[PDB]
Amino acid sequence: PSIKLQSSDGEIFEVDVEIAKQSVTIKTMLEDLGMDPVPLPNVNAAILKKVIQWCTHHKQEFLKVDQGTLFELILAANYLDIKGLLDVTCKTVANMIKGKTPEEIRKTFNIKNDFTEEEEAQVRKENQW
Amino acid sequence: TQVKHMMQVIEPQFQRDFISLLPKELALYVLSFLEPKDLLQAAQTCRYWRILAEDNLLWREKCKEEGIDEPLHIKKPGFIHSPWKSAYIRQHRIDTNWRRGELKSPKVLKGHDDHVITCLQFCGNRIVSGSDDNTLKVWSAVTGKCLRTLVGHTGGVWSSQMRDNIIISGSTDRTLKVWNAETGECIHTLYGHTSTVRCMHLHEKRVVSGSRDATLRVWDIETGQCLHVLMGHVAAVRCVQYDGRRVVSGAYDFMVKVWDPETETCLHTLQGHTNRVYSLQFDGIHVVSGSLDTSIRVWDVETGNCIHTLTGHQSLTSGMELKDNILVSGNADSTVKIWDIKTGQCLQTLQGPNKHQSAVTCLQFNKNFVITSSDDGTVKLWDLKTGEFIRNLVTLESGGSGGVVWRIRASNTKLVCAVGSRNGTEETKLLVLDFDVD
Amino acid sequence: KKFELLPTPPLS
Repeated sequence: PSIKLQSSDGEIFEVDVEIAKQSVTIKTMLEDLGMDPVPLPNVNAAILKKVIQWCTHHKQEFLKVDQGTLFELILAANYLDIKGLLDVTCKTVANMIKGKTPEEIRKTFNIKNDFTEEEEAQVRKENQW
Repeated sequence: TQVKHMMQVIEPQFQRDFISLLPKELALYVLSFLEPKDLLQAAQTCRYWRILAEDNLLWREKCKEEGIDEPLHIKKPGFIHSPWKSAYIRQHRIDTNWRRGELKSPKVLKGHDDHVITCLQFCGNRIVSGSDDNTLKVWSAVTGKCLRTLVGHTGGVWSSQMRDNIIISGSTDRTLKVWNAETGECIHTLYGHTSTVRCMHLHEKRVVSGSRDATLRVWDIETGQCLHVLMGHVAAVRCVQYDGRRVVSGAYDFMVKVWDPETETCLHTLQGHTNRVYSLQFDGIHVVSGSLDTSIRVWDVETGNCIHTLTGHQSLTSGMELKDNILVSGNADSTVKIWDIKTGQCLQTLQGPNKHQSAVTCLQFNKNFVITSSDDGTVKLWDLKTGEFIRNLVTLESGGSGGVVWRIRASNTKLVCAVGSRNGTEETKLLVLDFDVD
Repeated sequence: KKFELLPTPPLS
Protein backbone atom coordinates (compact mmCIF):
# COMPACT_ATOMS: atom_id res chain seq x y z
CA PRO A 1 0.00 0.00 0.00
CA SER A 2 2.10 2.91 1.41
CA ILE A 3 4.53 2.89 4.38
CA LYS A 4 5.48 5.20 7.24
CA LEU A 5 8.93 6.39 8.32
CA GLN A 6 10.13 7.95 11.59
CA SER A 7 12.94 10.47 11.41
CA SER A 8 15.34 10.87 14.31
CA ASP A 9 13.57 13.89 15.84
CA GLY A 10 10.20 12.13 15.71
CA GLU A 11 8.30 13.19 12.60
CA ILE A 12 6.34 10.48 10.73
CA PHE A 13 6.24 10.55 6.91
CA GLU A 14 3.78 8.59 4.77
CA VAL A 15 5.39 7.46 1.51
CA ASP A 16 4.60 4.86 -1.14
CA VAL A 17 6.23 1.44 -1.22
CA GLU A 18 7.44 2.48 -4.68
CA ILE A 19 9.27 5.65 -3.59
CA ALA A 20 10.97 4.13 -0.53
CA LYS A 21 12.13 0.96 -2.31
CA GLN A 22 14.88 3.19 -3.75
CA SER A 23 16.76 3.00 -0.42
CA VAL A 24 18.03 -0.52 0.38
CA THR A 25 18.20 0.28 4.13
CA ILE A 26 14.47 1.19 4.35
CA LYS A 27 13.63 -1.79 2.07
CA THR A 28 15.49 -4.27 4.34
CA MET A 29 13.69 -2.82 7.40
CA LEU A 30 10.27 -3.15 5.72
CA GLU A 31 10.46 -6.48 3.86
CA ASP A 32 12.91 -8.52 5.98
CA LEU A 33 12.73 -7.03 9.51
CA GLY A 34 9.09 -5.85 9.56
CA MET A 35 9.41 -2.27 10.86
CA ASP A 36 5.63 -1.49 11.16
CA PRO A 37 7.20 2.91 11.61
CA VAL A 38 10.61 2.59 9.88
CA PRO A 39 13.09 4.05 12.49
CA LEU A 40 15.66 6.37 10.80
CA PRO A 41 17.99 7.51 13.72
CA ASN A 42 20.62 9.24 11.54
CA VAL A 43 18.31 11.34 9.31
CA ASN A 44 16.39 14.42 10.56
CA ALA A 45 12.94 15.40 9.24
CA ALA A 46 14.47 18.17 7.10
CA ILE A 47 16.96 15.98 5.21
CA LEU A 48 14.38 13.12 5.10
CA LYS A 49 11.94 15.48 3.29
CA LYS A 50 14.69 16.44 0.81
CA VAL A 51 15.67 12.77 0.16
CA ILE A 52 11.98 11.89 -0.53
CA GLN A 53 11.83 14.81 -3.02
CA TRP A 54 14.79 13.30 -4.95
CA CYS A 55 13.29 9.78 -4.65
CA THR A 56 10.09 11.13 -6.29
CA HIS A 57 11.78 13.13 -9.12
CA HIS A 58 13.74 9.93 -9.84
CA LYS A 59 11.22 7.01 -9.94
CA GLN A 60 21.25 19.59 -10.10
CA GLU A 61 19.30 22.74 -8.98
CA PHE A 62 18.02 20.43 -6.19
CA LEU A 63 21.69 20.08 -5.11
CA LYS A 64 22.29 23.88 -5.26
CA VAL A 65 21.97 23.96 -1.44
CA ASP A 66 24.43 25.38 1.10
CA GLN A 67 27.62 23.40 1.83
CA GLY A 68 26.50 21.35 4.85
CA THR A 69 23.11 20.39 3.49
CA LEU A 70 25.13 18.61 0.76
CA PHE A 71 27.21 16.98 3.55
CA GLU A 72 24.06 15.67 5.26
CA LEU A 73 22.58 14.47 1.94
CA ILE A 74 25.83 12.51 1.27
CA LEU A 75 25.62 10.98 4.77
CA ALA A 76 21.89 10.23 4.36
CA ALA A 77 22.46 8.51 1.00
CA ASN A 78 25.17 6.34 2.61
CA TYR A 79 22.88 5.50 5.57
CA LEU A 80 19.75 4.86 3.47
CA ASP A 81 21.51 3.07 0.56
CA ILE A 82 20.46 5.35 -2.36
CA LYS A 83 23.47 4.94 -4.73
CA GLY A 84 21.85 7.41 -7.13
CA LEU A 85 21.60 10.29 -4.63
CA LEU A 86 25.02 9.29 -3.33
CA ASP A 87 26.53 9.66 -6.81
CA VAL A 88 24.96 13.02 -7.70
CA THR A 89 25.99 14.72 -4.43
CA CYS A 90 29.55 13.35 -4.40
CA LYS A 91 29.86 14.31 -8.07
CA THR A 92 28.53 17.76 -7.17
CA VAL A 93 31.26 18.17 -4.55
CA ALA A 94 34.04 16.99 -6.88
CA ASN A 95 32.92 19.53 -9.49
CA MET A 96 33.74 22.17 -6.86
CA ILE A 97 37.39 21.02 -7.13
CA LYS A 98 38.02 20.46 -10.87
CA GLY A 99 40.38 22.87 -12.61
CA LYS A 100 41.69 24.86 -9.65
CA THR A 101 45.13 25.44 -8.16
CA PRO A 102 45.91 24.51 -4.53
CA GLU A 103 45.25 28.07 -3.25
CA GLU A 104 41.89 28.43 -5.04
CA ILE A 105 40.83 25.00 -3.77
CA ARG A 106 41.62 26.18 -0.22
CA LYS A 107 39.06 28.97 -0.84
CA THR A 108 35.91 27.13 -1.94
CA PHE A 109 36.37 24.90 1.12
CA ASN A 110 37.97 26.81 3.99
CA ILE A 111 41.31 24.92 4.05
CA LYS A 112 44.57 26.11 5.70
CA ASN A 113 48.06 25.51 4.24
CA ASP A 114 49.48 23.55 7.21
CA PHE A 115 52.53 22.85 5.01
CA THR A 116 55.97 24.08 6.08
CA GLU A 117 57.95 26.20 3.57
CA GLU A 118 60.05 23.16 2.56
CA GLU A 119 57.17 20.65 2.74
CA GLU A 120 55.25 22.76 0.24
CA ALA A 121 58.18 22.68 -2.19
CA GLN A 122 58.26 18.89 -1.88
CA VAL A 123 54.53 18.62 -2.59
CA ARG A 124 54.85 21.09 -5.47
CA LYS A 125 57.56 19.03 -7.21
CA GLU A 126 56.02 15.64 -6.42
CA ASN A 127 52.75 16.62 -8.14
CA GLN A 128 54.13 18.43 -11.22
CA TRP A 129 52.23 18.79 -14.51
CA THR B 1 43.46 0.58 4.80
CA GLN B 2 46.99 2.01 4.36
CA VAL B 3 45.95 5.67 4.75
CA LYS B 4 44.76 5.25 8.35
CA HIS B 5 48.42 4.63 9.25
CA MET B 6 49.45 8.07 8.00
CA MET B 7 46.44 9.66 9.72
CA GLN B 8 47.30 8.57 13.29
CA VAL B 9 51.06 9.03 12.75
CA ILE B 10 51.27 12.41 11.00
CA GLU B 11 48.57 14.00 13.14
CA PRO B 12 47.29 16.82 10.89
CA GLN B 13 46.06 20.09 12.36
CA PHE B 14 42.27 20.18 12.69
CA GLN B 15 40.55 21.16 9.45
CA ARG B 16 37.25 22.99 9.10
CA ASP B 17 36.41 21.95 5.52
CA PHE B 18 34.02 19.69 3.68
CA ILE B 19 36.13 16.64 2.86
CA SER B 20 38.35 16.54 5.97
CA LEU B 21 35.12 16.06 7.96
CA LEU B 22 33.61 13.27 5.86
CA PRO B 23 34.07 9.62 6.82
CA LYS B 24 37.29 8.49 5.13
CA GLU B 25 35.50 6.10 2.76
CA LEU B 26 33.06 8.81 1.62
CA ALA B 27 35.85 11.34 1.03
CA LEU B 28 37.64 8.74 -1.09
CA TYR B 29 34.43 8.12 -3.04
CA VAL B 30 34.09 11.84 -3.74
CA LEU B 31 37.74 12.17 -4.78
CA SER B 32 37.30 9.24 -7.19
CA PHE B 33 35.27 11.46 -9.56
CA LEU B 34 38.34 13.64 -10.24
CA GLU B 35 40.84 13.26 -13.09
CA PRO B 36 44.53 12.80 -12.20
CA LYS B 37 45.26 16.43 -13.10
CA ASP B 38 42.88 17.47 -10.31
CA LEU B 39 43.84 14.77 -7.80
CA LEU B 40 47.39 16.05 -8.29
CA GLN B 41 46.33 19.61 -7.47
CA ALA B 42 44.20 18.55 -4.48
CA ALA B 43 47.19 16.77 -2.97
CA GLN B 44 48.73 20.23 -2.49
CA THR B 45 45.94 21.85 -0.44
CA CYS B 46 46.88 20.55 3.01
CA ARG B 47 48.52 17.64 4.79
CA TYR B 48 45.14 15.92 5.25
CA TRP B 49 44.20 15.92 1.53
CA ARG B 50 47.74 14.78 0.54
CA ILE B 51 47.36 11.65 2.73
CA LEU B 52 43.86 10.96 1.32
CA ALA B 53 44.86 11.53 -2.34
CA GLU B 54 47.54 8.81 -2.01
CA ASP B 55 45.14 5.91 -1.55
CA ASN B 56 46.42 2.92 -3.52
CA LEU B 57 43.02 1.76 -4.77
CA LEU B 58 42.34 5.30 -6.01
CA TRP B 59 45.32 5.12 -8.39
CA ARG B 60 45.17 1.41 -9.25
CA GLU B 61 41.96 2.53 -10.96
CA LYS B 62 43.46 5.58 -12.72
CA CYS B 63 46.41 3.47 -13.91
CA LYS B 64 44.06 0.78 -15.17
CA GLU B 65 42.40 3.69 -17.02
CA GLU B 66 45.52 4.81 -18.89
CA GLY B 67 46.66 1.19 -19.47
CA ILE B 68 49.51 1.15 -16.96
CA ASP B 69 48.59 -2.06 -15.12
CA GLU B 70 51.86 -2.27 -13.16
CA PRO B 71 52.98 -0.40 -9.96
CA LEU B 72 56.37 1.28 -9.38
CA HIS B 73 58.38 0.73 -6.17
CA ILE B 74 61.43 2.78 -5.04
CA LYS B 75 63.46 0.75 -2.44
CA LYS B 76 61.33 13.92 8.39
CA PRO B 77 57.58 13.37 9.00
CA GLY B 78 57.49 10.44 6.50
CA PHE B 79 55.00 9.34 3.85
CA ILE B 80 53.64 6.05 2.50
CA HIS B 81 53.78 6.68 -1.23
CA SER B 82 51.37 4.87 -3.49
CA PRO B 83 53.11 2.67 -6.10
CA TRP B 84 50.18 3.22 -8.46
CA LYS B 85 50.67 6.96 -8.08
CA SER B 86 54.40 6.70 -8.73
CA ALA B 87 53.52 4.47 -11.70
CA TYR B 88 51.05 7.08 -13.01
CA ILE B 89 53.32 10.08 -12.49
CA ARG B 90 56.32 8.30 -14.07
CA GLN B 91 54.33 7.71 -17.27
CA HIS B 92 53.04 11.29 -17.53
CA ARG B 93 56.69 12.39 -17.23
CA ILE B 94 57.87 10.03 -19.97
CA ASP B 95 54.99 11.34 -22.09
CA THR B 96 55.90 15.00 -21.52
CA ASN B 97 59.55 14.04 -21.93
CA TRP B 98 58.89 12.79 -25.48
CA ARG B 99 56.63 15.73 -26.26
CA ARG B 100 58.66 18.72 -24.97
CA GLY B 101 61.64 17.56 -22.90
CA GLU B 102 65.08 18.78 -23.93
CA LEU B 103 66.73 16.29 -26.29
CA LYS B 104 69.82 14.87 -24.65
CA SER B 105 72.31 13.98 -27.36
CA PRO B 106 71.89 10.36 -28.48
CA LYS B 107 74.15 7.37 -28.15
CA VAL B 108 75.72 6.71 -31.57
CA LEU B 109 76.41 3.08 -32.49
CA LYS B 110 78.66 3.11 -35.58
CA GLY B 111 78.73 0.02 -37.76
CA HIS B 112 77.95 -1.40 -41.17
CA ASP B 113 80.27 1.30 -42.58
CA ASP B 114 79.22 2.49 -46.07
CA HIS B 115 76.26 0.12 -46.22
CA VAL B 116 72.53 0.08 -45.62
CA ILE B 117 70.74 -0.99 -42.46
CA THR B 118 67.92 -3.01 -44.00
CA CYS B 119 66.13 -4.25 -40.86
CA LEU B 120 66.05 -3.29 -37.21
CA GLN B 121 64.85 -5.18 -34.13
CA PHE B 122 64.49 -3.74 -30.64
CA CYS B 123 63.82 -6.22 -27.82
CA GLY B 124 64.18 -5.35 -24.17
CA ASN B 125 67.71 -3.97 -24.01
CA ARG B 126 69.10 -5.57 -27.18
CA ILE B 127 69.12 -4.04 -30.67
CA VAL B 128 69.70 -6.03 -33.85
CA SER B 129 70.72 -4.23 -37.07
CA GLY B 130 70.75 -6.13 -40.39
CA SER B 131 72.68 -4.97 -43.46
CA ASP B 132 73.62 -5.56 -47.11
CA ASP B 133 77.16 -5.77 -45.63
CA ASN B 134 76.13 -9.44 -45.20
CA THR B 135 76.03 -9.21 -41.40
CA LEU B 136 73.82 -8.49 -38.42
CA LYS B 137 74.96 -6.81 -35.24
CA VAL B 138 73.55 -7.19 -31.73
CA TRP B 139 73.83 -4.08 -29.54
CA SER B 140 73.03 -2.99 -26.02
CA ALA B 141 70.40 -0.25 -26.00
CA VAL B 142 71.87 0.69 -22.60
CA THR B 143 75.63 0.96 -23.13
CA GLY B 144 75.60 1.33 -26.90
CA LYS B 145 78.40 -1.18 -27.25
CA CYS B 146 78.35 -3.79 -30.01
CA LEU B 147 77.81 -7.18 -28.34
CA ARG B 148 78.11 -9.59 -31.29
CA THR B 149 78.46 -9.64 -35.07
CA LEU B 150 76.46 -12.39 -36.76
CA VAL B 151 78.77 -13.49 -39.62
CA GLY B 152 77.91 -16.39 -41.95
CA HIS B 153 75.65 -15.12 -44.75
CA THR B 154 77.37 -14.91 -48.17
CA GLY B 155 74.94 -12.27 -49.44
CA GLY B 156 73.22 -9.21 -47.97
CA VAL B 157 70.75 -9.38 -45.10
CA TRP B 158 67.29 -8.06 -45.99
CA SER B 159 64.86 -9.28 -43.32
CA SER B 160 64.99 -10.33 -39.69
CA GLN B 161 62.89 -11.35 -36.73
CA MET B 162 63.66 -11.57 -33.05
CA ARG B 163 61.70 -13.30 -30.31
CA ASP B 164 64.01 -13.50 -27.28
CA ASN B 165 67.65 -14.46 -27.79
CA ILE B 166 66.61 -16.09 -31.07
CA ILE B 167 67.35 -13.98 -34.16
CA ILE B 168 66.11 -15.07 -37.61
CA SER B 169 67.78 -13.55 -40.72
CA GLY B 170 67.07 -13.59 -44.49
CA SER B 171 69.67 -12.98 -47.21
CA THR B 172 70.27 -12.59 -50.95
CA ASP B 173 72.12 -15.90 -50.56
CA ARG B 174 68.70 -17.65 -50.69
CA THR B 175 69.06 -18.80 -47.07
CA LEU B 176 67.50 -17.99 -43.67
CA LYS B 177 69.64 -18.35 -40.55
CA VAL B 178 68.61 -19.00 -36.94
CA TRP B 179 70.96 -17.31 -34.45
CA ASN B 180 71.67 -17.28 -30.71
CA ALA B 181 71.78 -13.64 -29.71
CA GLU B 182 74.07 -14.07 -26.67
CA THR B 183 76.60 -16.51 -28.12
CA GLY B 184 76.50 -15.13 -31.65
CA GLU B 185 76.35 -18.72 -32.84
CA CYS B 186 74.32 -19.77 -35.87
CA ILE B 187 72.22 -22.83 -35.00
CA HIS B 188 70.40 -23.48 -38.29
CA THR B 189 70.76 -22.60 -41.96
CA LEU B 190 67.37 -22.93 -43.67
CA TYR B 191 67.64 -24.07 -47.30
CA GLY B 192 64.80 -24.17 -49.76
CA HIS B 193 64.35 -20.77 -51.29
CA THR B 194 65.89 -20.34 -54.73
CA SER B 195 66.02 -16.52 -54.62
CA THR B 196 66.42 -13.66 -52.11
CA VAL B 197 64.59 -14.04 -48.78
CA ARG B 198 62.71 -10.77 -48.80
CA CYS B 199 60.30 -10.85 -45.82
CA MET B 200 59.62 -12.97 -42.74
CA HIS B 201 57.12 -13.08 -39.84
CA LEU B 202 57.73 -15.08 -36.63
CA HIS B 203 54.89 -16.39 -34.46
CA GLU B 204 56.22 -18.28 -31.43
CA LYS B 205 58.06 -21.40 -32.71
CA ARG B 206 57.52 -20.94 -36.47
CA VAL B 207 58.81 -18.33 -38.97
CA VAL B 208 57.06 -17.83 -42.35
CA SER B 209 59.39 -16.45 -45.06
CA GLY B 210 58.64 -14.80 -48.41
CA SER B 211 61.03 -14.93 -51.32
CA ARG B 212 61.78 -13.42 -54.68
CA ASP B 213 61.18 -16.99 -56.00
CA ALA B 214 57.40 -16.38 -55.56
CA THR B 215 56.98 -18.98 -52.75
CA LEU B 216 56.58 -18.90 -49.01
CA ARG B 217 58.15 -21.37 -46.57
CA VAL B 218 57.02 -22.09 -42.99
CA TRP B 219 59.94 -23.22 -40.79
CA ASP B 220 60.38 -24.66 -37.29
CA ILE B 221 62.74 -22.35 -35.36
CA GLU B 222 63.81 -25.20 -33.03
CA THR B 223 64.11 -28.27 -35.28
CA GLY B 224 65.36 -26.07 -38.16
CA GLN B 225 63.26 -28.12 -40.56
CA CYS B 226 60.94 -26.78 -43.26
CA LEU B 227 57.29 -27.62 -42.59
CA HIS B 228 55.39 -26.18 -45.58
CA VAL B 229 55.75 -24.56 -48.99
CA LEU B 230 53.11 -22.09 -50.14
CA MET B 231 52.99 -22.07 -53.96
CA GLY B 232 50.61 -19.93 -56.01
CA HIS B 233 52.07 -16.44 -56.31
CA VAL B 234 53.42 -15.40 -59.70
CA ALA B 235 55.87 -12.60 -58.81
CA ALA B 236 58.14 -11.96 -55.84
CA VAL B 237 56.57 -12.08 -52.40
CA ARG B 238 57.18 -8.73 -50.73
CA CYS B 239 55.33 -8.84 -47.40
CA VAL B 240 54.01 -11.59 -45.10
CA GLN B 241 52.00 -11.90 -41.87
CA TYR B 242 51.50 -14.96 -39.69
CA ASP B 243 49.30 -15.14 -36.60
CA GLY B 244 49.74 -18.86 -35.88
CA ARG B 245 46.69 -19.80 -37.91
CA ARG B 246 46.60 -18.19 -41.36
CA VAL B 247 49.48 -16.97 -43.48
CA VAL B 248 48.65 -13.77 -45.37
CA SER B 249 51.02 -12.80 -48.18
CA GLY B 250 51.33 -9.93 -50.64
CA ALA B 251 53.33 -9.99 -53.85
CA TYR B 252 54.47 -8.10 -56.95
CA ASP B 253 51.75 -10.05 -58.82
CA PHE B 254 49.18 -7.47 -57.55
CA MET B 255 47.64 -10.15 -55.32
CA VAL B 256 47.10 -10.86 -51.63
CA LYS B 257 46.85 -14.54 -50.71
CA VAL B 258 45.44 -16.09 -47.51
CA TRP B 259 46.72 -19.60 -46.66
CA ASP B 260 46.08 -22.41 -44.28
CA PRO B 261 49.73 -23.46 -43.77
CA GLU B 262 49.19 -26.97 -42.31
CA THR B 263 47.37 -28.10 -45.49
CA GLU B 264 49.57 -25.90 -47.79
CA THR B 265 46.31 -24.66 -49.31
CA CYS B 266 45.51 -21.19 -50.63
CA LEU B 267 42.11 -20.35 -49.06
CA HIS B 268 41.68 -16.91 -50.73
CA THR B 269 43.27 -14.85 -53.45
CA LEU B 270 42.45 -11.23 -52.61
CA GLN B 271 42.10 -9.37 -55.94
CA GLY B 272 41.83 -5.64 -56.45
CA HIS B 273 45.16 -3.89 -56.22
CA THR B 274 46.15 -2.71 -59.68
CA ASN B 275 49.91 -2.70 -58.98
CA ARG B 276 52.46 -4.45 -56.74
CA VAL B 277 51.36 -5.14 -53.16
CA TYR B 278 54.11 -3.85 -50.96
CA SER B 279 53.04 -3.76 -47.29
CA LEU B 280 50.71 -5.86 -45.11
CA GLN B 281 49.04 -5.90 -41.67
CA PHE B 282 46.85 -8.72 -40.22
CA ASP B 283 45.01 -8.85 -36.90
CA GLY B 284 43.41 -12.29 -37.36
CA ILE B 285 40.21 -10.60 -38.56
CA HIS B 286 41.23 -8.01 -41.16
CA VAL B 287 44.08 -8.09 -43.61
CA VAL B 288 45.25 -4.64 -44.66
CA SER B 289 47.25 -4.25 -47.87
CA GLY B 290 49.12 -1.23 -49.31
CA SER B 291 50.21 -1.02 -52.98
CA LEU B 292 52.04 1.04 -55.66
CA ASP B 293 48.41 1.52 -56.85
CA THR B 294 48.26 4.36 -54.21
CA SER B 295 45.47 2.48 -52.37
CA ILE B 296 45.12 0.54 -49.10
CA ARG B 297 42.58 -2.30 -49.15
CA VAL B 298 40.93 -3.67 -46.00
CA TRP B 299 39.81 -7.28 -46.43
CA ASP B 300 37.81 -9.75 -44.35
CA VAL B 301 40.02 -12.84 -43.85
CA GLU B 302 37.27 -15.39 -43.37
CA THR B 303 35.29 -14.41 -46.53
CA GLY B 304 37.91 -12.65 -48.71
CA ASN B 305 35.52 -9.76 -49.34
CA CYS B 306 37.04 -6.29 -49.54
CA ILE B 307 35.52 -4.18 -46.74
CA HIS B 308 37.11 -0.79 -47.62
CA THR B 309 39.42 0.51 -50.26
CA LEU B 310 41.10 3.52 -48.64
CA THR B 311 42.13 6.21 -51.12
CA GLY B 312 44.09 9.41 -50.77
CA HIS B 313 47.78 8.60 -50.63
CA GLN B 314 49.46 9.42 -53.94
CA SER B 315 52.38 6.98 -53.99
CA LEU B 316 53.72 3.71 -52.55
CA THR B 317 52.53 2.88 -48.99
CA SER B 318 55.89 1.85 -47.55
CA GLY B 319 55.00 0.93 -43.97
CA MET B 320 51.82 0.36 -41.98
CA GLU B 321 50.97 -0.35 -38.33
CA LEU B 322 47.60 -1.77 -37.28
CA LYS B 323 46.39 -1.74 -33.67
CA ASP B 324 42.78 -1.94 -32.41
CA ASN B 325 41.33 -1.04 -35.81
CA ILE B 326 43.50 2.11 -35.96
CA LEU B 327 45.72 2.05 -39.07
CA VAL B 328 48.73 4.32 -39.61
CA SER B 329 50.11 4.33 -43.17
CA GLY B 330 53.40 5.89 -44.29
CA ASN B 331 53.98 6.78 -47.90
CA ALA B 332 56.47 7.99 -50.53
CA ASP B 333 53.98 10.85 -51.21
CA SER B 334 55.52 12.35 -48.04
CA THR B 335 52.32 11.84 -45.98
CA VAL B 336 51.25 9.75 -42.94
CA LYS B 337 47.55 8.91 -42.55
CA ILE B 338 45.62 7.63 -39.54
CA TRP B 339 42.60 5.54 -40.58
CA ASP B 340 39.70 3.99 -38.67
CA ILE B 341 39.44 0.66 -40.47
CA LYS B 342 36.04 -0.09 -38.89
CA THR B 343 34.37 2.84 -40.68
CA GLY B 344 36.96 3.67 -43.36
CA GLN B 345 37.25 7.21 -42.07
CA CYS B 346 40.60 8.88 -42.56
CA LEU B 347 41.06 10.43 -39.12
CA GLN B 348 44.18 12.51 -39.75
CA THR B 349 46.80 13.40 -42.32
CA LEU B 350 50.20 14.33 -40.90
CA GLN B 351 51.25 17.10 -43.29
CA GLY B 352 52.04 20.31 -41.45
CA PRO B 353 54.18 23.19 -42.51
CA ASN B 354 56.55 20.80 -40.74
CA LYS B 355 55.72 17.97 -43.03
CA HIS B 356 58.31 15.50 -44.32
CA GLN B 357 60.11 16.62 -47.50
CA SER B 358 60.94 13.14 -48.94
CA ALA B 359 59.30 9.72 -48.67
CA VAL B 360 58.36 8.24 -45.31
CA THR B 361 60.57 5.25 -44.61
CA CYS B 362 59.19 3.93 -41.31
CA LEU B 363 56.71 4.67 -38.58
CA GLN B 364 55.63 3.63 -35.08
CA PHE B 365 52.69 4.66 -32.94
CA ASN B 366 50.96 4.31 -29.57
CA LYS B 367 47.90 5.84 -27.95
CA ASN B 368 49.45 9.36 -27.86
CA PHE B 369 52.06 9.75 -30.60
CA VAL B 370 53.03 8.70 -34.10
CA ILE B 371 56.79 8.56 -34.74
CA THR B 372 57.90 8.96 -38.38
CA SER B 373 61.20 8.74 -40.31
CA SER B 374 62.12 9.81 -43.81
CA ASP B 375 64.67 10.46 -46.55
CA ASP B 376 64.65 14.09 -45.44
CA GLY B 377 66.90 13.01 -42.56
CA THR B 378 64.30 13.60 -39.83
CA VAL B 379 62.31 11.63 -37.27
CA LYS B 380 59.19 13.60 -36.29
CA LEU B 381 56.87 13.24 -33.31
CA TRP B 382 53.14 13.76 -33.97
CA ASP B 383 50.03 13.93 -31.77
CA LEU B 384 47.92 10.91 -32.78
CA LYS B 385 44.78 12.46 -31.28
CA THR B 386 44.95 15.82 -33.07
CA GLY B 387 47.09 14.99 -36.11
CA GLU B 388 49.35 17.90 -35.19
CA PHE B 389 53.09 18.08 -35.55
CA ILE B 390 54.85 18.24 -32.19
CA ARG B 391 58.60 18.32 -32.91
CA ASN B 392 61.61 16.93 -34.81
CA LEU B 393 63.20 14.21 -32.66
CA VAL B 394 66.14 13.85 -35.08
CA THR B 395 67.38 16.30 -37.74
CA LEU B 396 70.47 14.93 -39.51
CA GLU B 397 72.63 17.82 -40.74
CA SER B 398 73.05 15.90 -43.98
CA GLY B 399 69.31 15.37 -44.40
CA GLY B 400 69.03 17.52 -47.53
CA SER B 401 72.38 16.46 -49.01
CA GLY B 402 72.06 12.67 -48.79
CA GLY B 403 71.44 11.74 -45.16
CA VAL B 404 68.46 9.46 -44.61
CA VAL B 405 66.72 7.71 -41.73
CA TRP B 406 65.96 4.15 -42.87
CA ARG B 407 64.15 2.69 -39.86
CA ILE B 408 62.99 3.33 -36.29
CA ARG B 409 61.98 1.16 -33.35
CA ALA B 410 60.52 2.75 -30.24
CA SER B 411 60.06 1.38 -26.75
CA ASN B 412 58.23 3.20 -23.98
CA THR B 413 61.41 5.11 -23.08
CA LYS B 414 63.92 4.77 -25.97
CA LEU B 415 63.92 5.53 -29.70
CA VAL B 416 66.29 3.63 -32.01
CA CYS B 417 67.10 5.07 -35.46
CA ALA B 418 68.95 3.46 -38.37
CA VAL B 419 70.79 6.26 -40.16
CA GLY B 420 73.11 6.46 -43.16
CA SER B 421 73.49 7.64 -46.75
CA ARG B 422 74.05 6.25 -50.22
CA ASN B 423 76.62 9.01 -51.02
CA GLY B 424 78.90 9.16 -47.96
CA THR B 425 77.51 12.31 -46.34
CA GLU B 426 76.21 10.29 -43.33
CA GLU B 427 78.34 7.60 -41.74
CA THR B 428 75.92 4.71 -41.26
CA LYS B 429 74.96 4.13 -37.61
CA LEU B 430 72.15 3.66 -35.10
CA LEU B 431 71.03 6.56 -32.89
CA VAL B 432 69.55 5.72 -29.47
CA LEU B 433 67.52 8.48 -27.77
CA ASP B 434 66.56 8.05 -24.12
CA PHE B 435 63.32 9.56 -22.80
CA ASP B 436 63.38 8.01 -19.32
CA VAL B 437 62.95 9.83 -15.97
CA ASP B 438 63.53 9.02 -12.24
CA LYS C 1 55.43 9.33 -57.00
CA LYS C 2 58.75 9.31 -55.07
CA PHE C 3 59.14 5.50 -54.56
CA GLU C 4 62.33 3.50 -55.38
CA LEU C 5 63.82 5.95 -52.90
CA LEU C 6 63.19 3.01 -50.53
CA PRO C 7 65.90 0.35 -50.65
CA THR C 8 65.47 -3.10 -52.14
CA PRO C 9 67.87 -5.92 -52.97
CA PRO C 10 69.63 -5.87 -56.34
CA LEU C 11 68.41 -8.14 -59.11
CA SER C 12 70.26 -11.40 -59.73
